Amino acid sequence: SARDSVGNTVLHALVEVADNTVDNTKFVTSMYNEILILGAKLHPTLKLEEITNRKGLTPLALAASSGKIGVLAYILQREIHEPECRHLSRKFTEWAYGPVHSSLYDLSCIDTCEKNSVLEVIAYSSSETPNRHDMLLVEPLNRLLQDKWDRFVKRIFYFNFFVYCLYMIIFTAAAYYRPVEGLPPYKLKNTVGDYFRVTGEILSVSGGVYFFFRGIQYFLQRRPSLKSLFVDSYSEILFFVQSLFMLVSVVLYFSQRKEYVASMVFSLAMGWTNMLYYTRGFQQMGIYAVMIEKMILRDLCRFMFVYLVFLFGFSTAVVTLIEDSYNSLYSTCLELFKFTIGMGDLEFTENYDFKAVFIILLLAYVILTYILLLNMLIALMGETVNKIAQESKNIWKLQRAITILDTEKSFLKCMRKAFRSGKLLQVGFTPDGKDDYRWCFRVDE
Amino acid sequence: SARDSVGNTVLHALVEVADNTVDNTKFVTSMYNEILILGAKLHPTLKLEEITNRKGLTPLALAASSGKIGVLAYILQREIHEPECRHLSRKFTEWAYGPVHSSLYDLSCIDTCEKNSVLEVIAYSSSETPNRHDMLLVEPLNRLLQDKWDRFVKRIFYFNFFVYCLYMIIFTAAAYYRPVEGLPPYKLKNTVGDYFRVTGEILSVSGGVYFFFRGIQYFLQRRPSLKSLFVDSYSEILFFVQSLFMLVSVVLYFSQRKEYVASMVFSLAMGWTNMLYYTRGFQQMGIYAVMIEKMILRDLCRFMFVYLVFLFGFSTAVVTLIEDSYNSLYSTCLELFKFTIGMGDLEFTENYDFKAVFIILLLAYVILTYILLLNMLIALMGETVNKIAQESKNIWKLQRAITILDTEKSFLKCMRKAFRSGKLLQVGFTPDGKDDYRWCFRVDE
Amino acid sequence: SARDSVGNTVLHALVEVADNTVDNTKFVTSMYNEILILGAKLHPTLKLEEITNRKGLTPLALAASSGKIGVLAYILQREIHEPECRHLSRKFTEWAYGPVHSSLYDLSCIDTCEKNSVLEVIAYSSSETPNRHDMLLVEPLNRLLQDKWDRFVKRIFYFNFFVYCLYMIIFTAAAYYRPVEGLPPYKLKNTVGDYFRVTGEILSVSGGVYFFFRGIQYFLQRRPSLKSLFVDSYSEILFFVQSLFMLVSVVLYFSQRKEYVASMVFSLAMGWTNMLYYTRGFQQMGIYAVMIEKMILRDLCRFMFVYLVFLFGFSTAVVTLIEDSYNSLYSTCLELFKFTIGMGDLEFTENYDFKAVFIILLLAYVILTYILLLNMLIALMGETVNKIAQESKNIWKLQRAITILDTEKSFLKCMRKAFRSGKLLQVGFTPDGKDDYRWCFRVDE
Amino acid sequence: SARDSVGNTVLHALVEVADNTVDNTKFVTSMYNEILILGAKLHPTLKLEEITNRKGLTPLALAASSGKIGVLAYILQREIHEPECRHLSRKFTEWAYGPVHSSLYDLSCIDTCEKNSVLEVIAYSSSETPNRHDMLLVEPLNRLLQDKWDRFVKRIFYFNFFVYCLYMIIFTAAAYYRPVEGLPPYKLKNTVGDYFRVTGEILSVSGGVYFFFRGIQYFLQRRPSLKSLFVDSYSEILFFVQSLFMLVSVVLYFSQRKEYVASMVFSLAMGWTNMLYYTRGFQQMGIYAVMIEKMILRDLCRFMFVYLVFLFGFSTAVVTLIEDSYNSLYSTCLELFKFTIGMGDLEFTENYDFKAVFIILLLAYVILTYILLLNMLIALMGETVNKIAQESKNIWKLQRAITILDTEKSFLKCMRKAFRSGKLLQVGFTPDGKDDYRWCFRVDE
Ligand SMILES: C=C(C)[C@]12C[C@@H](C)[C@@]34O[C@](Cc5ccccc5)(O[C@@H]1[C@@H]3C=C(COC(=O)Cc1ccc(O)c(OC)c1)C[C@]1(O)C(=O)C(C)=C[C@@H]41)O2
Ligand SMILES: C=C(C)[C@]12C[C@@H](C)[C@@]34O[C@](Cc5ccccc5)(O[C@@H]1[C@@H]3C=C(COC(=O)Cc1ccc(O)c(OC)c1)C[C@]1(O)C(=O)C(C)=C[C@@H]41)O2
Ligand SMILES: C=C(C)[C@]12C[C@@H](C)[C@@]34O[C@](Cc5ccccc5)(O[C@@H]1[C@@H]3C=C(COC(=O)Cc1ccc(O)c(OC)c1)C[C@]1(O)C(=O)C(C)=C[C@@H]41)O2
Ligand SMILES: C=C(C)[C@]12C[C@@H](C)[C@@]34O[C@](Cc5ccccc5)(O[C@@H]1[C@@H]3C=C(COC(=O)Cc1ccc(O)c(OC)c1)C[C@]1(O)C(=O)C(C)=C[C@@H]41)O2
Repeated sequence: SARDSVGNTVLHALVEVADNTVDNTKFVTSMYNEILILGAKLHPTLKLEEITNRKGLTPLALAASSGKIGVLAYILQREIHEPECRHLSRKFTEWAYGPVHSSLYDLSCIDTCEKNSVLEVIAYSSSETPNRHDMLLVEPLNRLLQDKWDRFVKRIFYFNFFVYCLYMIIFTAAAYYRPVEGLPPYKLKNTVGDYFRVTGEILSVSGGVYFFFRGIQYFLQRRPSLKSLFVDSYSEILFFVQSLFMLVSVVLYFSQRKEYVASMVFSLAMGWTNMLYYTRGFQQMGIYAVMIEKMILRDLCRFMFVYLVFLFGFSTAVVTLIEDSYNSLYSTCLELFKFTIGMGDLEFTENYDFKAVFIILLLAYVILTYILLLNMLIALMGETVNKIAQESKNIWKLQRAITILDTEKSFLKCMRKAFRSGKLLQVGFTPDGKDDYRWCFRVDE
Repeated sequence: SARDSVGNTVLHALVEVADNTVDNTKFVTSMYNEILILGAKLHPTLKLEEITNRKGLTPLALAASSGKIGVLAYILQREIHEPECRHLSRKFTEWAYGPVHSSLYDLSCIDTCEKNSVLEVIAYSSSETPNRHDMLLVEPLNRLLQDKWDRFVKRIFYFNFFVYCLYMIIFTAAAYYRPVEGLPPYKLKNTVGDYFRVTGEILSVSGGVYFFFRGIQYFLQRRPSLKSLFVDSYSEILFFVQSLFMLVSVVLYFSQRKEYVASMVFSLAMGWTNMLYYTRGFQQMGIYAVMIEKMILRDLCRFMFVYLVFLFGFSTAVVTLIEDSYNSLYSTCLELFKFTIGMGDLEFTENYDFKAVFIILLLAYVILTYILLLNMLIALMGETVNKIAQESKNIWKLQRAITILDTEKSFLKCMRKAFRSGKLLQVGFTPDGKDDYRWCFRVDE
Repeated sequence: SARDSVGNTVLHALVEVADNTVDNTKFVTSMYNEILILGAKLHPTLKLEEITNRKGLTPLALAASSGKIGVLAYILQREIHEPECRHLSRKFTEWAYGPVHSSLYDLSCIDTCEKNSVLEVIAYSSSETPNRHDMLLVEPLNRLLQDKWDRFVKRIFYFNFFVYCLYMIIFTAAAYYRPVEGLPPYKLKNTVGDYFRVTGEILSVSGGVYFFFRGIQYFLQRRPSLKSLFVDSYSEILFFVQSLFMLVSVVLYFSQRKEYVASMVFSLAMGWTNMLYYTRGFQQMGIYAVMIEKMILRDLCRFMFVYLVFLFGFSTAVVTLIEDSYNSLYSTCLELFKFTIGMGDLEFTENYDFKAVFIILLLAYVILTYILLLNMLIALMGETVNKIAQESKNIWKLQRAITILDTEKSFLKCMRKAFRSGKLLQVGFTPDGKDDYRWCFRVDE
Repeated sequence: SARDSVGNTVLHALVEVADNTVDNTKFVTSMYNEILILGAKLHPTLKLEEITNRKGLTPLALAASSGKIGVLAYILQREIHEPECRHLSRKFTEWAYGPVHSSLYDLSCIDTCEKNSVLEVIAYSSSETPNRHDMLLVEPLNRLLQDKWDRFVKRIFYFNFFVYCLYMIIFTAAAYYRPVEGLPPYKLKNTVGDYFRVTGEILSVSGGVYFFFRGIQYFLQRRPSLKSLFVDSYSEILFFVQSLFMLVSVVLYFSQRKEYVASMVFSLAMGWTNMLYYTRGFQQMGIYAVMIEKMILRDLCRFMFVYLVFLFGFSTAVVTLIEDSYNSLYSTCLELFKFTIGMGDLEFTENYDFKAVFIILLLAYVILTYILLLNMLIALMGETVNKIAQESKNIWKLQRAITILDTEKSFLKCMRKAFRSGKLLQVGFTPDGKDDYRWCFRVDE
């Protein structure tokens, strides 16, 4: 039961030295196996893998968190059937048929840990985990998540998506049929239309408060950092910001400001786009939402900086050039923006001098932006998509895993009765003269 | 002549265990050689391949249907020239020249089977068959398809395409010169122009009925399932829907509804587009038609969901924002759609408050859809084509095979004289003192 | 001097059996060595390589023509320095330094053959020649083409390009300042402007006649076939068609038809775009002209068929739908075309019924063409360009070779004094007691 | 201390014969190591590496300049610990831990050489250097660049970028609020607004003069040639051109010309665009600036030639065709340009005859340019990016290196206190009884 200065034991050290190469994988797995067996023989009373570091991470949890696929895949699929060693086996084989094995896996601290489980550390990783997307392909995790999806989570997720659709329809109806008199709040009339509208407004604000508190719960439970605040937590941030716009709309509504509409429409717009959160977790249709997240966070910042540099530079040049209607910098910025959307006039004003200078500026602007910068954006998108589609293919599973964990955490029964299988003695051997059962889960493959 | 619970013999089991890898192919090949020789020696009177499974599939038909290209390539190119074994040979070599062999192939259950032939099961596969595109490159099948194409089917196909062109020209003329009086049906006038118009309408409806019954015949013969209804049968579904629009147009025409025009134009719009069906089967020009069938079935659903989520979200936000002409959600949806086609005004109304909110909403919509989502679609399509052009290169041949089989099934002569080859005694050895001929087919290659 | 049943020599058989694979290349090389040595020993009086096949091609010319790059590379780089074998060597080494060799090559039947040379057959190939792009990288051919380029051809080519630019400027000026009175021809006034205009017209027609006769000379010398008329001869066809439009313009001008303008502008348009012919042969800028040729001949036919099917189908549907401006099929075709160029109105007429049907037709047309068909075009172009840029990189050199051969064939001095090198005795050994000189060409590489 | 016929030492010859292949790397490395040791044994008093070639380049500086990455990596990472040989080692190992080494590097002639340092030659290369992108990843150079970045250069660079932002804001404000009276210069009024305006103008011209003299200093220090003037020096050329426009604006302003505005706006349009120079050196956002540089220098020339050939040809054809408002060639050129930006009318005039000819010309122009040429540009850009993204990844670091060297060279303190580390005796052994210290630099890696 040795420990290091950080508080971790030797098995954590074996995890850390991993780098997921073939020879490193062989070395680390062999050292893990041998040291664990030796620890069993010297101290059969005390298990090493139960020992956490100062961060409360077991070697399995550290291997999962740090993105070590060789180590995690070894540990989760570690079958030990030797004398005085079976009692630390992670999995077993009941039926040893040729094409198919009826393996049984111990799910201790993989679903329920009460500190942090393998699924929890994988799904709630910091996004720096190099193999988190492929880490769930490890047999017990893949089959466990698929089982939990089909068992109860699929229905709950579809119900939540349906309810969100109802919420957005109600919100859209309540906002669309908003009153057009001045100075809110608006007195209710006894007509049924006002009762339906105010019910819609109340449900809209109720959903806003729900998402607001859900966002707070997420941020408090996760405590993310600014450096990775948007790289992770993107969907939760968008839902939280939607709720923020809803609540600012409520404040302005009861503060007697027309500007409540200014907030409400944004929330409404955000609300509909937030339906893409529910498309993630579908392999067929979730690709676009993941790519939108990735491109907005990664690619849109640099492109928009360059594009705005071009647009502002040429807009300032043009608005300087003209003199007298379009003399504002805003109008010129909009006119130069129109070229991007294929609606630039290319002679939008005569009130100026030096025709050649003006047309040269506009031609250079459209060549640089419309013909060149946009096509360069397309080229970079083509390259990066060609590289990352294979990653999005697994971001599917990763988001489904997050969904499963969130559903288990809520669960709406005030209980954690979400276990799958196991009612009989599992191991058949202990260092003592007893037997143990640790939530055996069967995988036929 | 052992059998299993489904009724299938050991050869079907040898097919099922295949996975088209090199070592597996060698294993199944060797097992086939051993079991066939044993069948010859123990039961020369009993054929193994004639045995069908529960679904009426022979081992050859199962190998073809299940997409086991290695096993099928072995079986169709199986040359046996050993004592007391030649009688099970599938092919022979008459001329053993250096660069070229005059191979001779058996066509039993290749074109005529009376249950289901190799060409029938390959062509009418469920599209999940992993090797359907490349499976027809197996030498006897490729040569059979090319031979039957050049011999009879090429002329018949071009005639059918020409007749369909005549049908669409007649339909276009009859619809274009429709009368403009009220309340159909319209009385035939004695002028020759109206005689031609009514003849064109009659031929148009006649072709509609023809395609309607052809669609019914297809659905009854194939019995497609909902899960694979569109990935297979796409062209037949489109022709059937065209005919459905034509027949609804006829009903509305004789039901005294102007709305018949609404159906007729759709059928017309479908009919010309359905000419792309005839474009498939030409290696050069078919590439778009195939791609269209793919891009609609795979890419359009998800893209249109995301695009409509963005469009509806920002459209309902904008229509909420404006107040007073454009106040309907439909008009705002169209105005925001116009940005996609490069015709968005970006100031299409002044009737609102909070100009900053309105322009921010429109700019965000433009960036999310026009710049990001459309270019993302382009990126994904580029990646997809980069991956799938090599498969389209052969789905050309697959569609030509479907054309050949349909032409043979119709054949319009009240006969089944559609065999490919064979006029000479073939085998040279039987376990009895006789000889056999089984439609010998020559391949000089 | 062995021959086959057709009368071609065994060397021609060795060329024909080649397939440019490594083992085949080694086999044919060894057979060439053996047969050439045997020819030297048995019949030193008569050389094998001089004997032509039935088509009048030598084995070197056949190897070049048929695209057997390994055989040609072997032959042209064949150094033989053995007893009683030097006299048939193709090349030598004067300075055998480590990093560099001063190789010396025989140019027999490389530039001057009087039947067909290696450069002539490579440059004037059928475009199916698999290695024509890389075949000119064989050391003596690449060095000779570069030598001819730098020596005299580059100046002549740039002079011709400059003169063509002058011709097009003159043609543009003469056409731009055409008279606007009725019923040509136009009587000259004594003003200087008319004299300059008629001089420009005379030079324009003179250039037209020049290009007409050059096209005829090309077609007579090459005798291209319809199946490969455009895959080769594309630039010459375009120049010929330009000249045809010019001559039709002349006929209409003197036939008292205003329609001469209709022809002239087409020639003028072609006359400018044909400058891209001179762009080929420059590595930096010749990429676009090559790709325009390739895409028009390969990709534009099928894309335009599919696009016109969509456009015509939906245009006919829409023009059927509307009733009463825009009621012609031409106007509707133009309005639907405008969507492709980002200028579709999407409500271009109110004179119709069934708003939903009309807008559904237009939206479906937009999605099918503007969003899908154009993006599928882009995807296919991306794929094919990713595959063929490496071939364009060398068709640069191929077009330069064609330019060099054309310049030699003209040469503008009434002579053929276009030899590259050699003024000294070359071989040093003959089967007789003499010595020979065969245009030695030196390469320091 | 032997030399060759050029006067360069044997080590320069060893550098020249390198080609960065593995076997060549071993060959040259072994010969270099052995000859250096032999030089130590025979002439320990005189070092070989310090000796320059005719161009003033040491073998290290030549290896860096000529792009021989293997030789440079070996030399910079050359450790010798043998008797009478360790005194010429380039680096040492202080701590020989397993996963990490505390290497110690000698920086002689890496930052300061007084003829040519490694950083100077790499950063100020001619852009033909094949390995300049990856050459800075050699351990001591990468660590030096990162150290100098974090130590003092990062703050100085961000300060300069901030000051340039302030300069452009001041320039934009001064130009935007230019007076609108006639005939400059404009008399200064005593109102505060005009004092701020004239202060902004003075600061704008001051910055222009600063950038003018900085450009002159760059061109004098580098003395670039026309053939590589733009592939290198691109940013410096753009800053110089901005300053030239500013100074021409000053001359016209004091020359009593309104046309000063024509220059000033260009400088303004230049200046904002030149902010992209500062995006290089940030990995995330510097990709677009590098891509735009490469695109403009490589692809834009050929694309614009082909595009302008098409545009001018069809504009001349159309302007010839029309007759009577659009009759100028400029107006027709603009109308045909509008198709490129998605705003072509396709019936912009009726003043012609032969509508079919006019529309055919415009449709052909659209298909050739809008559909084919632009999408061809997209395809080529996609392929280009696919190949060159890996180059841009390191061009980031290369431009950061240029920034570091420029900051050290200017440094604005009248001092050169920009050394990294080293205050103790370094070598520990010399052929004499002495010891030496040469700016020992530590790398823990
Ligand atoms: C906090 C992030 C960074 C974000 C929040 C708002 C402001 C947002 O602008 C962005 C920045 C932006 C602004 C304008 C155009 C593009 C991007 O992108 C998102 C954010 C961008 C989106 C588009 O991305 C999505 O919401 C789709 C989505 C994909 C995957 C998901 O997991 C998801 O979870 C909800 C949502 C939609 C907006 O919320 C929206 O509808 C409005 C009016 C602006 C978009 O900021
Ligand atoms: C049943 C399928 C799914 C389909 C039937 C109709 C409604 C269709 O809309 C689609 C959905 C759609 C609607 C609007 C835009 C794009 C797609 O696509 C096809 C279908 C889509 C097509 C485009 O695809 C093709 O038919 C070309 C084609 C390619 C390959 C083939 O083998 C083929 O066989 C006929 C046809 C044309 C339409 O029939 C048409 O002309 C109209 C007005 C709508 C198109 O539904
Ligand atoms: C004979 C060929 C096939 C061709 C001849 C004419 C009709 C042409 O239309 C085409 C078909 C066409 C029509 C409309 C749009 C695109 C293509 O393409 C070329 C041909 C297409 C071209 C574009 O291709 C080029 O001429 C550039 C070029 C590239 C490489 C070359 O080696 C070259 O040699 C001259 C020319 C320009 C036109 O001649 C032109 O300017 C007009 C008015 C129509 C074009 O027919
Ligand atoms: C000397 C070069 C070749 C150049 C100088 C001027 C004329 C320039 O036109 C170009 C040619 C040109 C003209 C019109 C459209 C595109 C390109 O490109 C640049 C040059 C092109 C650019 C766009 O490229 C950039 O300057 C961004 C940039 C990227 C990377 C950098 O390291 C950088 O350093 C400042 C700048 C902007 C202009 O200076 C500009 O704002 C105007 C009005 C024309 C552009 O000439």
